[PDB]
Amino acid sequence: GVPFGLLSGIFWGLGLTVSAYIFSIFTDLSPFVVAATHDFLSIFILLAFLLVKEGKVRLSIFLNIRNVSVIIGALLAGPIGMQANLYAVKYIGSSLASSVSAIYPAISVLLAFFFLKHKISKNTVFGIVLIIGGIIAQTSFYIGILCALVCAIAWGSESVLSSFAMESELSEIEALLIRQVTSFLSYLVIVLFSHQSFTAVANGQLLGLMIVFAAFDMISYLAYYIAINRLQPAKATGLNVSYVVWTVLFAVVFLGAPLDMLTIMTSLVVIAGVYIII
Amino acid sequence: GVPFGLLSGIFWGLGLTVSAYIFSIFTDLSPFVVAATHDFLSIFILLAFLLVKEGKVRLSIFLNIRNVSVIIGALLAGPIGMQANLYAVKYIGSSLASSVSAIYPAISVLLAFFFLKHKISKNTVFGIVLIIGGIIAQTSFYIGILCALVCAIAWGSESVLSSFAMESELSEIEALLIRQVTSFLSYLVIVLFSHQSFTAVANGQLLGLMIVFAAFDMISYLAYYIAINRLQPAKATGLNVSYVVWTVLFAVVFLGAPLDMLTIMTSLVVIAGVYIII
Amino acid sequence: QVQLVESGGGSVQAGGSLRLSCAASGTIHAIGYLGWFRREGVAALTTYDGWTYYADSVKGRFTVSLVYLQMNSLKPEDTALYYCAAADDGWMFPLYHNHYEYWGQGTQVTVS
Amino acid sequence: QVQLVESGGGSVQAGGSLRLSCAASGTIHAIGYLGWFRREGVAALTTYDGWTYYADSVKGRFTVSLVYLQMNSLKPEDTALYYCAAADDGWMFPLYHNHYEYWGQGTQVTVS
Repeated sequence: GVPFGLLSGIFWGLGLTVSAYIFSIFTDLSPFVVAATHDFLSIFILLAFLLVKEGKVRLSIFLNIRNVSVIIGALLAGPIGMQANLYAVKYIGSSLASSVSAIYPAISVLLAFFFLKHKISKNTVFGIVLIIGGIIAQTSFYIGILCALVCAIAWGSESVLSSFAMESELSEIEALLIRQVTSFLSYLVIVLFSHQSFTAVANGQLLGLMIVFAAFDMISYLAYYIAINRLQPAKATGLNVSYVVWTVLFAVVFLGAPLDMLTIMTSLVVIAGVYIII
Repeated sequence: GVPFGLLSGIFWGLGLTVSAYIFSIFTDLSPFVVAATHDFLSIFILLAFLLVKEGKVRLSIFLNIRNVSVIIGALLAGPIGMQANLYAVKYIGSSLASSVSAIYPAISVLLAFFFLKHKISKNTVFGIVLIIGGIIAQTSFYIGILCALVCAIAWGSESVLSSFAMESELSEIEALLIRQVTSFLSYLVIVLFSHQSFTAVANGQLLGLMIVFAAFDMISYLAYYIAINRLQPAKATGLNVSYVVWTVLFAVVFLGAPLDMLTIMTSLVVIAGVYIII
Repeated sequence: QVQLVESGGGSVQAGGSLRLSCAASGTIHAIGYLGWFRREGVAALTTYDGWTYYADSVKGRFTVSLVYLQMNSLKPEDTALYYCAAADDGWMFPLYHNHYEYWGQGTQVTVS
Repeated sequence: QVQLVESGGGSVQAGGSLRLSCAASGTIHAIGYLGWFRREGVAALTTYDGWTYYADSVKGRFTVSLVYLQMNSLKPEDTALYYCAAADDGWMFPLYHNHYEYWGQGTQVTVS
């Protein structure tokens, strides 16, 4: 399933350029309310997917022993991932944190080899190194890069974790259902202690934007996990890295983001890498 | 390949709600220039797809005898399809022509059975009849419905034709490459006789909108033909009919289209049909 | 999904009659059309409604029952291996050896 | 993609030495790592560079050549079926019977 990687890429790019539009049209909005309402809205979409695909529910497959990996990956990538990424936005810029979140596959390509004993010794390493070189050639820095690598480690380790559970008796739709359930619980716990207001979600326009963003993001995650299931973690993240090309394209087309010559070179480098991987 | 149908649906929905945005932001623009520049831009995307997927070019597979079906379907759906659809827009409204273009699978479900000798006698007929009933329950009329059925016959017969060529030795990417080549030639011939101006295409914003629209439309057509290849013409169009749900959702979310209670009922009917088909 | 076994084949003198039997085993609940070929369409019955479609060459000479094929007025042109068949879903398109997915082995019938 | 054949197996008295041979046939141009197992990793050579990784239990007693496995100082624990293996792509992870996709039948070696 090679096209599922690029499909996850394009759908996460659409989700991200919808999130940018949301956060641009609304000022008072905060990422903790947005992530919480996104997850609460997407849990319904996941229930729909599960009910349509196969039987109503299978909760005997949600064993406590094995799926600790997925819950730890969800609470390690969702809550603290977004928290530290917003910290990086406030620290060193709004677009460098996303660039590091795109250079994330380094930690994944290391872990999948060392921890999961996967065999990617020389095929994918070159494409991923070339993508990494392009992202670093695109660009207090010692702490900004520290927080950025803290985000990247988590977002690259959720993949290695999610390919650990799905090895035996956990389909793509359930291993993601528990992920979203646990991320929603975590964001709920975080909001309750801070008493973050929920008045902004009642807006109809914001609800429409959130449901289209949740649909995009959830199709992205589903295609990405179907890839990981049958394409492993080593390349299934590298193929998905293509979402930066999309994100930049949709930002310079729809949102009216200014175009510079260096971003064209970085996009050419990363598309060259993505083409090299196949 | 059941998800490819729904992916073709969502991507054509994105393409259509981008086309609506284009034609709304620009007044002087005409559908003949838009279709021509779309096809000319998408021919490059198709060459890229073909060069990346397999060897450089295979022109010995473009035999003259068999692929008459694809060229006749392209010139029967592309040029005159869009011409008669714009005629219907000017005649009986901007949104009824699209509703008939969505009720199109009737002629396809008839032809695939009668002409191609396909076996869909009772399984799919009910879902497609329910979708048809929903679209007619959504809604000089004798000539408007005549032109609308003239559009629907063509757009439903391109599918039966495109499943005739791909039976033996014509992959998804080439059977569509010739389609776009011939539609571009036809629109070129049409524009040249009318001397339609090309000054509007030089705009950078319009070029960006056209390249994203062409990318969306082309991923849609590619997934749709991958479906048809391995899911036939009888259901591969019914599954794609879901694009009306999307189109309405993205119109009421992004473009700010007013929401009425009857459209919710029609969307519920058609999503019920699409769920019944699987 | 369904195993088909045929019985009754053999040699018959022209001008007589013969009966051929087909037994189906397995998931036999959702099979709409039953058939009888020799791969030309010679007979096809609908289970629920109870109609039987035939070939114009033998329409009125062969008969179907629920599967039993009773062939009358035999001719030397009828020497063939007869096959059974079933259809997962069917309304009005019988007699085609591409609709029917479940196929048997067939038994030989020779008219002298 | 590649057919592997082994030769040289048999019975050997402990304290001697033995040589085992592996011949590969087919698309042998893009195979990076060659191997020798008994499914534990006992030997793995790299084609281009020419390095050989061994098992710590036998490191210094067995040797590889380009495939020939020369085993010295035999012990009764070495009675096993030895298998050949190849790897489509490899840099630094030998000796694992999940990396190597091309597998042979193996020959028996019994130390007495």
